[PDB]
Amino acid sequence: AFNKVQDAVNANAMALSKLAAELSNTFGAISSSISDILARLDTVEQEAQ
Amino acid sequence: GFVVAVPTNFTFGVTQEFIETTIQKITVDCKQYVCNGFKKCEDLLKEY
Amino acid sequence: GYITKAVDCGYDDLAQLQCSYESFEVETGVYSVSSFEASPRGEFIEQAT
Ligand SMILES: *[C@@H]1O[C@H](CO)[C@@H](O[C@@H]2O[C@H](CO)[C@@H](O)[C@H](O)[C@H]2NC(C)=O)[C@H](O)[C@H]1NC(C)=O
Repeated sequence: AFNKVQDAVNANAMALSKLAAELSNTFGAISSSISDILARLDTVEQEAQ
Repeated sequence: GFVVAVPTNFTFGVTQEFIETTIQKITVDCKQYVCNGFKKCEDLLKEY
Repeated sequence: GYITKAVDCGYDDLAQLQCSYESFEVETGVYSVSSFEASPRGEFIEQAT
């Protein structure tokens, strides 16, 4: 009955870490950063990445 | 006074009811499900 | 910043557990695991003349 007090604290924190970790994924693009896609490609290839 | 309808005969009636207590437990091998053991697929899955 | 410990993920089954759940502390239980072994293949070719 005490292990459910900690499992709510852990559930609160696991939701926030799955938000911040989806910003370092590239999802198959050349980079996870928009300022690098805009600096390496041209205007018709930027829109696909 | 008042009128009251009181029983003079009876039966026993049976009500049935199902309550579900469990489901089937399933574990999935995620690597074999997605990439089927191909190394070219497994390097593309690191981007997700 | 230094690598303190490593796990070869194809050595035994505790290593497959640690690499399948991606943690070093594993919290006593019964777990289903994935395969990380190489197992070099052969060839079976059969076509008609
Ligand atoms: C209460 O109702 C039941 C059923 O309506 C009565 O049982 C019947 O009794 C008669 C005479 O004994 C039989 O011929 C029938 O076959 C019975 N029916 C059934 C379904 O068993 C019962 O007599 C009633 N009780 C009173 C006090 O009226």
